[PDB]
Amino acid sequence: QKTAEQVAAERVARKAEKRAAILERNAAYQKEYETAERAVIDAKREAKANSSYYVSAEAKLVFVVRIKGINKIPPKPRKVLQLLRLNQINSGTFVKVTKATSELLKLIEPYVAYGYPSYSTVRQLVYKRGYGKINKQRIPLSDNSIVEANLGNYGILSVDDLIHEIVTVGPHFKQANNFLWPFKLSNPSGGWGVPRKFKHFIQGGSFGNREEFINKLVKSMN
Amino acid sequence: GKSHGYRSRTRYMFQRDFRKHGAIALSTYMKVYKVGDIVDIKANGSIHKGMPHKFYQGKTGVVYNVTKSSVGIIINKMVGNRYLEKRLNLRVEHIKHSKCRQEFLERVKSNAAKKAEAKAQGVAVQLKRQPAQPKESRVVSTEGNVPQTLAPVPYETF
Amino acid sequence: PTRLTKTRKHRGHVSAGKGRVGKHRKHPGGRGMAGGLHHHRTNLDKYHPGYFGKVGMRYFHKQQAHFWKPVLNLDKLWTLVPEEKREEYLKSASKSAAPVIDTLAAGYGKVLGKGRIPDVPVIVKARFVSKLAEEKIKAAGGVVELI
Amino acid sequence: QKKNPLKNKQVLLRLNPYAKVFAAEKLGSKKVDQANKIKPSATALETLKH
Amino acid sequence: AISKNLPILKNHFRKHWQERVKVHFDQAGKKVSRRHARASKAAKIAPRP
Amino acid sequence: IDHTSKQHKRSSHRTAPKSDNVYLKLLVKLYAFLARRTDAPFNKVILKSLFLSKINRPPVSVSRISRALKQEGAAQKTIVVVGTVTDDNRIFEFPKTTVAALRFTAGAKAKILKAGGEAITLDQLAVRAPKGQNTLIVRGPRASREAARHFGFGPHKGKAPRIQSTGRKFERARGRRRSRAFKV
Amino acid sequence: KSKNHTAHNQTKKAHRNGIKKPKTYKYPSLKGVDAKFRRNHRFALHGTAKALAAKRA
Amino acid sequence: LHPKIVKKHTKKFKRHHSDRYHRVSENWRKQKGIDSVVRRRFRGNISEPTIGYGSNKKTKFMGPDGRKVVLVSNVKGLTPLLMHTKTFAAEIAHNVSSKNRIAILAEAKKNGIKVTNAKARL
RNA sequence: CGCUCAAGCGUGUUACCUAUACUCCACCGUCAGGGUUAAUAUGAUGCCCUGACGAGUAGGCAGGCGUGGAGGUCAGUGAC
RNA sequence: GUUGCUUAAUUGAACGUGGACAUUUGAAUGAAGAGCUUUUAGUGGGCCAUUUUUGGUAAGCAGAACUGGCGAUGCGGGAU
RNA sequence: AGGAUUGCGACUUUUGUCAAGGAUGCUGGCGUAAUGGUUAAAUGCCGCCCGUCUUGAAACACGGACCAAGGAGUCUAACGUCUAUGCGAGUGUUUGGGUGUAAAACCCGUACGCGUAAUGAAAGUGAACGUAGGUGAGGGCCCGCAAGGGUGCAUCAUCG
Repeated sequence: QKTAEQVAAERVARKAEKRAAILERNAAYQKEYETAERAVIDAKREAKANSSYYVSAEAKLVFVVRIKGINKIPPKPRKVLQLLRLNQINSGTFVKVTKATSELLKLIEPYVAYGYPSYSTVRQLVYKRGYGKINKQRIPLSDNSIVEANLGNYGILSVDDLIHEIVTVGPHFKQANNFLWPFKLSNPSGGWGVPRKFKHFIQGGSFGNREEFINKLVKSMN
Repeated sequence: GKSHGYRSRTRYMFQRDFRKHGAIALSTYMKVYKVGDIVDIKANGSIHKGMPHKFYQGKTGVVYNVTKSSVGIIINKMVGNRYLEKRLNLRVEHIKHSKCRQEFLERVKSNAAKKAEAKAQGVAVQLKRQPAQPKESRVVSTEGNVPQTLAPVPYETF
Repeated sequence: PTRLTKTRKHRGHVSAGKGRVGKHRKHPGGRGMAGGLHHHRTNLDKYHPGYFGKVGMRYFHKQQAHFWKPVLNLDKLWTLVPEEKREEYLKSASKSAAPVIDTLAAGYGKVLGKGRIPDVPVIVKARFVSKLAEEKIKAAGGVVELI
Repeated sequence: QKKNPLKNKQVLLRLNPYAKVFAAEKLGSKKVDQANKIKPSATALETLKH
Repeated sequence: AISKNLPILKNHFRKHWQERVKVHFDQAGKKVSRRHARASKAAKIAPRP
Repeated sequence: IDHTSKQHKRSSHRTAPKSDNVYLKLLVKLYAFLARRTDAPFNKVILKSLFLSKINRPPVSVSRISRALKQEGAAQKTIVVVGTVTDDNRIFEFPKTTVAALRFTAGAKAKILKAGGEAITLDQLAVRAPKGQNTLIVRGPRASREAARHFGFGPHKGKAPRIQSTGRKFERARGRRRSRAFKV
Repeated sequence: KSKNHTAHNQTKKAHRNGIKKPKTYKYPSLKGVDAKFRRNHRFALHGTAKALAAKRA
Repeated sequence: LHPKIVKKHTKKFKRHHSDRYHRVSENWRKQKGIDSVVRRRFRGNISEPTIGYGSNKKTKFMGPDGRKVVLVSNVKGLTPLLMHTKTFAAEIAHNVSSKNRIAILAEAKKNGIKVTNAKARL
């Protein structure tokens, strides 16, 4: 009633402090990605001069997409799709790559297409089709006040800070990835680049591992 | 008529071994069993008393009772759509110790040492088991290790 | 109420809650306990036991009169005395003035031990008595008269 | 009505305050780089060409 | 014929029971006949109980 | 769509009372207001118990109330029953106490108020204690009912068979003893 | 003329309702255990009740 | 600014074989068949009534006027609709006599309440 | 139907057509999770907010529409 | 500590009294709430497909094994 | 779509302004059969005859020429689980008596049924060592700023 009018001036001043903290952190994460790309490119040139071959580090993060629809799916691969949250046709997640998680993908390889994303495709998915799980309830990520309220205990005080954990694969990937609701994608705008969809990427079809070409397929669906 | 005896379809299971017939070594009898130990079951063709039914070959269970020549072992089995508790009474000749629990006790002592040691020095332990991670980047030297150019061979008749 | 039943709700559907295959015929099993030893053994082995056979010996011209004797626990005992005469009696009876409790007039045969009565002399009258029932009364102070 | 950060721009600037500094300095371009050495090889072109 | 987990009943209705049914509708009317009979007897006898 | 769980599932709990009583639903409205507002665990428990059926609300004997007072450090707590409070004639020294319940019997009214107690109803309790401070909830015995003994009958459960009457010549001989075939 | 036996839609029925574990409890059921052991075990628990009663004083 | 009404499905749900056989009336009745195609939904057949065809909650029980109709049999029955002219319209019953319609129509036009019928025989 | 450097057979590379499937918005119903008479007119069974889901014979439960009589109530309608 | 068990025994075995060690609740992933009780319907003629497979020359023949369908199911394609 | 305001922001030297928690502004024609509604025919594409037993029906499987009215899980004696109501160690007026504005409504109480004790074939006997016993779990309340401790109904397991 009274003094709550004066709080309108006060409460705005504390959010001006938080925006400065977001700006400096976003500048720091920009400096991490630019140095990461330049260090790998120059390291190849270092090795090539000394009659040696630089082998790149294996992918720490992989993105999966449900290709096959429902019904006529055996029980063992149907159970694994249920664990990876690909219940509907055209669904995303992100998977932290380990030896254990790789064996799950072997079981369900006919029904999914997957590959290694980059800091570009991940940025578009979290903005355009990003949704958070907040006491059940598929709630959108419109403002960054929502992300701080739930995931304030593990750092992650912004939308880009959540993106940082997914790309770099930090210590709180398990909490941050489970917070996100699976990405309900549309069908691709151009197409699949094939006559038939169920034959494996290397023979002709769509499913299985495609490494670098998953980035092209998702941006059309995004 | 159909045959459903006690030792039905037990031609190879209770068959003894190749060059291990006759008497049993004395270490089988010397082993101790307290109420709590986990044990795997193996039937022995020579010893006919206190012999297990074919279903329990390769099963594992906890000991609940001990007596003169035998040990009581409870085994859970599947039937219909519901697990049931069952009580067996097998002699010492069939039973041996399980090595599954063995590795767990090694992990308990090592974690206690790492927590006690590192807290007065390191201030960082990392005691949860890590799954097999992917590779890190490296450089391979080609000095005295030049790549050998291969090619697919043509077809021949042996 | 005829409107609330489910036969009103079934108007429209063909079978009326009885299936198309089973048909609802007259008497498919039998007529009351039929084939107890043959094809309703699985029902009677479960749920009932002891059904067939005959234990014990016969009693010709039995009367529910010889076998009477309604019991009375020591928990109840004081309920036979009136409500007005209770707060008076519980506080100081102290012999030569104990409240007489005739159990047979109320309608009880055997005075019987269960509860733990307070330390007051009682003087009870009854037909039959238990061995434990007498020990509890003598511990308080009173006695048991037979009739 | 959920807007979209990629379009609209005021919703973009509601998130990522760095969007001013990114767009002003042109980091989706950044000149960038460098002589000193166009810095060569040794015996890689023999195995590669063959 | 039998079978759930119900108590075994004993219903003795295998004879022509419907032919030999009685319903006491007369209870109320028959009471007034007795009160009338007790009153009219006292009028005849007069001074005696 | 791969439905993991069942769709359009019900809550599997009594939301409101099945009874159409006017005075009971007034009592529900008071505690339903408090449970949302107060944030005191006491109020959410009493809200549940008002919705329960006659079987789920058994009678609490006055001797059962006297036992809870002998607890070490619980002499002056307001004992809140949610049901009926019956009189018991297996006890004498009933202490000076305060009780809260839906109903009290004619006998139990005299036994409490003779000692100098306070037979209170749940609305009068709510005036004194909104949050429920220095209280002690008591619940009567569920599984001592005549229907409870017959549930889950079979070999070799140790339960009572459903029968009318009574002793011998009635479910004794074959299948209940070794002399006549077997003992179940 | 009639079909004899099959196991079709049998495991599929079982996984609808459950396929459950047998619960487990602390203090398991002491049945089918040596009688000589149990008699001495009763006297041990009777004697130790006297010990703890005397301590609380 | 009052929400514009959209009726979804204006065509009447007729019963199957209503036109074919005379005894089957046009009142709707669900097919309980096993060979039936109306139950199973085949391409190029009649539609069935379903909850998806239901009208909007903002504009339910409203005519072209945007008013919920109330049945009136006398002058005393007009007293609920005095301060509710825009929301509630009236309609006079069939069983009312000719002279009593003039009594209701007179006092109805005073307060500015719109009657659907009347008109009024003439 | 007609087709012959095909409108045939094997292989490659692009565009284009299109399902009640996928993405987005409107409305209906069902289920769940909340917020509220703190005098504050009209249904606390109220008045709002947020999220998900929708095929179905045998079968089960829920909420409604109509017919013939009985108790109450609109001092209901009617030879105009 | 406990005893009528067991020991050549002041041993052992069961069930304990008090004590030390919670970031690092000591693999991964998911969790749609978890566990439990009563009561009663319909059903108890099945059939087809991809692999495994017995009888038979073989069958749109007979008979089993593991998942998925039809029966209970429309919609786009295989002319039907 | 929504229908006072509240939020996040941006551009501002400042006031304020704005594409920022869902369309406002300006203009013309007609004001009625013109827009819509039902109804009949024509044109494009699609559509086998219902009910029934069956693994399977448009079927060369059965019933159906057509219309009107009638036409099929009812009532009772013993009962089981669940639910509402009244009283609660008790409960049940109504066989019967008293009254009456007369098959109603109202009032009365000896008995008697079930419950409060079981187990045995029967003769019969007949439920507190201890705070009505310990151990593990337990909602809620109590002490405390918290960490944690105390007290622990229902119920489940377990040994006496």
